[PDB]
Amino acid sequence: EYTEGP
Amino acid sequence: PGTVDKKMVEKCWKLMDKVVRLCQNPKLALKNSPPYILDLLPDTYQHLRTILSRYEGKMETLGENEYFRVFMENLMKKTKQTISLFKEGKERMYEENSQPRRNLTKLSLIFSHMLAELKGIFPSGLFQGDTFRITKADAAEFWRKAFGEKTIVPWKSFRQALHEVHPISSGLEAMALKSTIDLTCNDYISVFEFDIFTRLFQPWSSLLRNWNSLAVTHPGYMAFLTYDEVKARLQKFIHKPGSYIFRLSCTRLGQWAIGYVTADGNILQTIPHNKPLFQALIDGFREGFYLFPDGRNQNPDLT
Ligand code: NA
Repeated sequence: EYTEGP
Repeated sequence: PGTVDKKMVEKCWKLMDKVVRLCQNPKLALKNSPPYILDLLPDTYQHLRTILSRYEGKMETLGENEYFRVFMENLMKKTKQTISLFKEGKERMYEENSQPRRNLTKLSLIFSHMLAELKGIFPSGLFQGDTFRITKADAAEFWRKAFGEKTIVPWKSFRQALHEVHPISSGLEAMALKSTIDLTCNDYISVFEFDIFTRLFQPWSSLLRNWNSLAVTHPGYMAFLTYDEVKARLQKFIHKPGSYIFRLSCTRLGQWAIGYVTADGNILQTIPHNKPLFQALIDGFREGFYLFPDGRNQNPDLT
């Protein structure tokens, strides 16, 4: 699972 | 590269079958994450079924097609090399960090790259390689002028053509460029692999400078690494927030995946959008998230 960039 | 008759495809299926059975071994504890060889090989079979069904009454056409002949040879080779790996590795195939197990993971990735390529050249089961749309306009005119509408070229031909526009400084750099772009590990460059490479390392105008800074001299970069391998690799840095590595996304070919350790003990992975990788790394440095490439205290400067 890929999450939104910081 | 030989002619492909239905009898050959049925021979790859039998071997692909053999791999599936080997990879259903409870000792492997294979996770479901992409790339998942127990999905990839059934799906390759199914897409091969589809291509075959669109060329009823036209097999002579399909078997003369150059890309497809190369694809099927490489699929025979890779499948056979996977069966040999299990034979020669024996109980080391079940040891989490063993070299033979790592080789199986890299093959898993190669099988994933082969399927994406096969679907990009044969969407809906018919060949469309001669109309493939390269994504960067820059890169698009390079391929047309050098190769016209060819779908696949030998590495040497690709190399010499690229050299005339983007000079490769050495034999060793040329072989590292090869290892990067040649996603299917078959000593040919497909127009699809070329599209992937030029999306990752754009802009075309500084192609090889970009690839040098981001992959050749960057300790953050990780060739042929999967999502899980990235998580496991950052685990040793769980107590060092700002540690990070980056690689090609398996499921979104052409885009980058950055793994990093947060201050609250999470290991997260993100795919940058509307922002080149250069800029995401620079901003990530400034903002404190991307500080320690592969855990190292020193970070490349990319200004
Ligand atoms: Na290739």
